[PDB]
Amino acid sequence: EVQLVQSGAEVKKPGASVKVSCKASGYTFTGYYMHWVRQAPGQGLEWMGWINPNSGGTNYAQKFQGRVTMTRDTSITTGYMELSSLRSDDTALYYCARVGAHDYYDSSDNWFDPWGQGTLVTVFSASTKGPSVFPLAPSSKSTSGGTAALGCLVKDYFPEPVTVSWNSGALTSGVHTFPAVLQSSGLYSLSSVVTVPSSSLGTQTYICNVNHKPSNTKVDKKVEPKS
Amino acid sequence: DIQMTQSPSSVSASVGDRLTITCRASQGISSWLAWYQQKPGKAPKLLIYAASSLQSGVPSRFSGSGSGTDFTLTISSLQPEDFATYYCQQANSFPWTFGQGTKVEIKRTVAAPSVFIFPPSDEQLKSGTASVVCLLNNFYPREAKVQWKVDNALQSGNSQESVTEQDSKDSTYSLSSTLTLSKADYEKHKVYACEVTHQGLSSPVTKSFNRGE
Ligand SMILES: [Cl-]
Ligand SMILES: [Cl-]
Ligand SMILES: [Cl-]
Repeated sequence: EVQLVQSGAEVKKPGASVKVSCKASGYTFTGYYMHWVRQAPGQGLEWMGWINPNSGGTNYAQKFQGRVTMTRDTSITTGYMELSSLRSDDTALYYCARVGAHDYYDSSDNWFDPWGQGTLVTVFSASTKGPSVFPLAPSSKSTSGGTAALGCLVKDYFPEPVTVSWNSGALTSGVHTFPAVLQSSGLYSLSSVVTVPSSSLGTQTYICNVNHKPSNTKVDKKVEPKS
Repeated sequence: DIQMTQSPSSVSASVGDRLTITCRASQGISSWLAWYQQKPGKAPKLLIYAASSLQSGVPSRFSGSGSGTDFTLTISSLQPEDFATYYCQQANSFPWTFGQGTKVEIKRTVAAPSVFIFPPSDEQLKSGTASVVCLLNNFYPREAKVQWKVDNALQSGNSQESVTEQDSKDSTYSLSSTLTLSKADYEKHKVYACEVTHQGLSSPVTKSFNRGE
């Protein structure tokens, strides 16, 4: 599989710098450009620049010239984007993307494909805080018509984001992971829930896998009916 | 730089509809245009390149047409999983630039929520805080009213709500409402109730529990 896997989300103070990595695998690394594209709150997409990993040459959008540096390490097929003098409106999802060539539109190789999963960089002076994870246990009050609901509450973290999987990715049907809310404390909270047959709460195991990369917090929480 | 203008900014359509999205370049870009789909929580994905060529593996209900300054993305037969934001992109000249995006939302039939309530966990109570969670699962349309009652007293100022994006399979919404209290305030009351009002329900639905049972 061709894939681009980026480093984890980070919070950085205004004026600092951030360095995001993009590990490529499954294709000839020096045979494609690596581009960076970012996505601000308003969900617009903004091209930042490219690096040619064969020659080491780069080209940056005028908006980021003097503030961005793109580099690569061919020996570990990884590209990097470093953005310095961070400001409030640098808070964004940063994507790496593969582009085969810049001179022949007729080929599928020569467009953004594939993309990395994105790295959320939050520019703010506050310190990172890892979440607490609490079970939302199935009970008679969360069982309607043969279906049971259960989940995990992920409370008090900063910055965004947290990711939640269930049973290490094996459980996806019926999962809803809610958008975070901003609490008055300034910390985020979200819940992830799933609906399952009530008939098999005694035999199936339901574990939520919580990841908050900015704090290097990984929590696996088993959710069981309360005795 | 080349400005890309997309229209409409958003469109609501039904499963099975033919949908058209347009993108106008500020100057001629021949066929140097692509269309991307960005599903919720995901990176964009190439659908169409060179104005009209179908990316391998992409469903053929997504098609493109146009040349010069006026381009059209067509979805010939809309599916629930097409809930997404679609972007055009020119590659005629650096800087490569994108349209502002078109948000596609799915109209469907009314669906009543299923309602579930969760008392706080013993683990959280130990920390001194009680979060009570009310879940409204798989409803349509999005308009819903959640009222918290504590010992039949209507609550205000101590809850927050969050709603999901439309589901990729059935186009419904789900919603969580969380009532947050200190452990001391939580232990001062017995009955905790979530009352849900929605167009799909004949009468408001209440889910409740008694603390410690
Ligand atoms: Cl299981
Ligand atoms: Cl022109
Ligand atoms: Cl518990």
